[PDB]
Parts: sequence; structure tokens; C-alpha cells
Amino acid sequence: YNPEFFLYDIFLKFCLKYIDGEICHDLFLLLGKYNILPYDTSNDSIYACTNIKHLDFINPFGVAAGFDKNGVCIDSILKLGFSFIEIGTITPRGQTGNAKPRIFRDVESRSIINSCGFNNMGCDKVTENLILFRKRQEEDKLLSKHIVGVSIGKNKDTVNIVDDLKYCINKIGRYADYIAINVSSPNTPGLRDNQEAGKLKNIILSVKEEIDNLEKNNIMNDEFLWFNTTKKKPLVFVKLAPDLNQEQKKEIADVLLETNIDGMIISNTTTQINDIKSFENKKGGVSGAKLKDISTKFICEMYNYTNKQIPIIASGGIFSGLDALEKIEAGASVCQLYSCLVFNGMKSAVQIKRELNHLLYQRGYYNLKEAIGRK
Ligand SMILES: Cc1cc2nc3c(=O)[nH]c(=O)nc-3n(C[C@H](O)[C@H](O)[C@H](O)COP(=O)(O)O)c2cc1C
Ligand SMILES: Cc1cc(Nc2cc(F)c(C(F)(F)F)c(F)c2)n2nc(C(F)(F)F)nc2n1
Ligand SMILES: O=C(O)c1cc(=O)[nH]c(=O)[nH]1
Repeated sequence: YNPEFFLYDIFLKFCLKYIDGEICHDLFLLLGKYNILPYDTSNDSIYACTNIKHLDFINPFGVAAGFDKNGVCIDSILKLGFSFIEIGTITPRGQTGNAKPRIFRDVESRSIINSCGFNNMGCDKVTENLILFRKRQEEDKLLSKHIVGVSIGKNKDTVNIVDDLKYCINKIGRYADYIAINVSSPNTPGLRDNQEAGKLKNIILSVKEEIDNLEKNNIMNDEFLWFNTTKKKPLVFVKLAPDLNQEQKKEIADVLLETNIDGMIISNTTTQINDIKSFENKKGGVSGAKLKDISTKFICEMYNYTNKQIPIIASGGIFSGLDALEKIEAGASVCQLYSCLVFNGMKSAVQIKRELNHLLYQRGYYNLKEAIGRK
């Protein structure tokens, strides 16, 4: 509604029409880096707060992983009106990823296909970006209480998947509110097989353990140990790909229950969309509108399978207050956006927060927490 947002969104639409996606993506990241994007300075509704365990979100919308892989634009992105962002996915060593162009959008179906292949500057460089973010944060009143999770993964050619995760934890864990374990990218060969249950249980317990050791091995009080938002050790979530068996899902559910994981991100992109014409050429995982139903059903299933015991972070095809309410009613406690920013632009968090609040009122819910899981 504001003019700053209005002008940027025209520009963004122009870019969407004329300019390659990855290039546009990076241009807006660079404009955020230089602090020339608009801010949402509005108080968020106390009735749409949410939490995962003791991690509290001032509103229920965050930016999904893969958006700001390297943490170069964290302040500007949160300042668009998001309560949190998941940076990464990061790996121990930097990787260039797959040959470009490797991201395409289909404006008509509001859908995206990418085969990025975990391109990122590497754990050490991103840790230094996140540290500078944490320092800015102590000085920047609009960043107070905003959450930064870190998605962490394996280098493509890795000796020890678990070892890669430990290396990332050891480096960046002190600066993270939460850690997301990503064994779900379509785009690194294998990796996805790391969703095998015995393997996954060991992954999850190795990660909680490396985090536990961060707490142990240093002498400072928590307030100085955790240079993050919570002042507590990061929670542990796992991100799940939606292309799985019911049996696979049930198995994963039991490993999540067995290991007392703090949450699950449902879901990553799908390789099962066949009917987007412009994508016929293409290899990779599809995001956006055409993922929404698959992702929502998957939320229902895992909530059920896990007996409502594991909080869900929703991802996939969320554009509108209605889409968000569906995620929440299926069982999600919090939502992440990606595609919506691409097609709808900079106003997305402002607009969707407003839409969800009105909806919550119309359906006669007292607050958002009351709606979670109401089938
Ligand atoms: C270009 C691109 C890169 C992505 N990179 C990652 C990543 O590094 N890690 C990750 O867990 N998910 C990644 N994703 C998946 C998103 O985090 C998200 O789950 C997916 O886009 C579904 O949300 P959407 O339908 O709102 O876009 C990426 C998606 C896109 C489109
Ligand atoms: C016009 C456009 C913009 C976009 N990225 C983008 C990147 C951004 F940083 C923002 C912002 F500023 F709000 F945080 C944004 F709204 C969109 N991508 N990203 C793609 C991608 F990644 F899918 F290729 N295509 C795009 N097209
Ligand atoms: O780097 C990527 O290719 C990528 C990672 C991921 O987790 N999901 C995705 O769709 N792409």
C-alpha cells in the first residue's frame, strides 16, 4: 500500500518479465545488502504469534532456505516483515553448484524449477556473514527478537555426511537459533538416500550431540555462549522431501519420535510435477503453486504419523492468508515463503500477515495457536 513497496514491486515485475531468475534474485539480494529496500515497521498482531518449543516467533512467516544461501541480505529480508529466515543450505567447503542457467519460473502456474546443486560460499565464509549480522543486530532495533536458522548439508563428494554436519555445527552453531538438517535436496546425487531411517536417526543424534558439546566445551555462561537471538542452544529440525512412500513416511516419523527432534520442515521441492509445459526441458525440483497440495497432504500425514508430537514448519506453495491457514489447520505451527516473493514481490509478508489476521477473525479463532491442527 505504501509507495516504497509500490515502486519496487513494479520494478520487480519488470525484472520478472525481462531478466533471468538467478540474476534477478541476486540483484534484489544486493539491493538488500546495501539497505535500500523498504521496511515493514508495523506491530505484528499479538493474536498471530507462534512458537516451536521455547523458540518464539513474533509472527508466523519466515523465508525458506535457498533464498539467502550465504547470509548476505539477512537484515533487509527480515525487515520486509518476516519473523525469521533460514540461511543456507550451507556446506563445509564452498561449491559453485550446477551449470547456469539452473533456475526457471513459470509465471502462469506461479511455479519454479531449480537444479542449483547447493551452490554456497562454504561454512566459514557464511559463519563470518552471520557473525556480522549478529553484531548489527545488537544495534538495529527492527531486528530484535527476529530468528535466524541455519540449513546445513553435505558437500557433494563427502567422506562422512555426519562429519560435514559436525563441521558446520562447530563453526556456526553458536550464532544460530536453530539448525535445519537437509537431507532432502533433489539436486545433490544421493543425499536424499540419507533419509533412510537408520541413517537418519544417526544423523539426528550426531547433530544434537555436537550441539550438546558446544554447550559443554566452553566456559562461558549462556548469555555469552550463544551469540544468537534465543541465548540458548539451537533447536534441531529436519527438512523432508515430499517424494516418499507411506511406509517411508511412517519410518521417518518413528525416527523423529525416537530422537525427540524439535521440529520438522515440511516440505522441500518435488520431482513429481509433470504438467508444466515450460518446464519440459528441465531438470530439478519444483516449488510454488503446484507444490501446495502435495506439501499440505504431507503435513497432514506427518502430523498424524507423529501423533501431533512434533512441531511442523510449513513450506510449499504459500501465497495467501488462505494458503497459510490451510497449512496451519493441517498441523503447521509456522510458514515459510519462497516462490511468493518471486511472483508477488516485496510486499509479500505485509500482505500475507494482514490476510491471515482477517481470516483468523472471520473463522472465529481467538488466536493462531488455536487453529493449529484443526484438521
Ligand atoms: C532456487 C531455489 C533454491 C533453493 N535452495 C534450497 C536450499 O539450499 N535448501 C533447502 O532446504 N531448500 C531449498 N529450496 C526449497 C525452498 O526452501 C522451499 O522448500 C521450496 O521452494 C518450497 O517453497 P515455495 O513453494 O514457497 O517456493 C530452494 C528453492 C528454490 C526455488
Ligand atoms: C523478479 C524475481 C525475484 C527473485 N528474487 C527475489 C530476491 C529478493 F531478495 C527479493 C526480496 F527483496 F524481496 F527479498 C524478492 F522479492 C525476490 N527471483 N528469484 C528467482 C529465482 F530464484 F527463482 F530464480 N526469480 C526471481 N525473479
Ligand atoms: O541447492 C539446491 O539445488 C536445492 C536444495 C534444496 O534443498 N532444495 C532445492 O530445491 N534445491
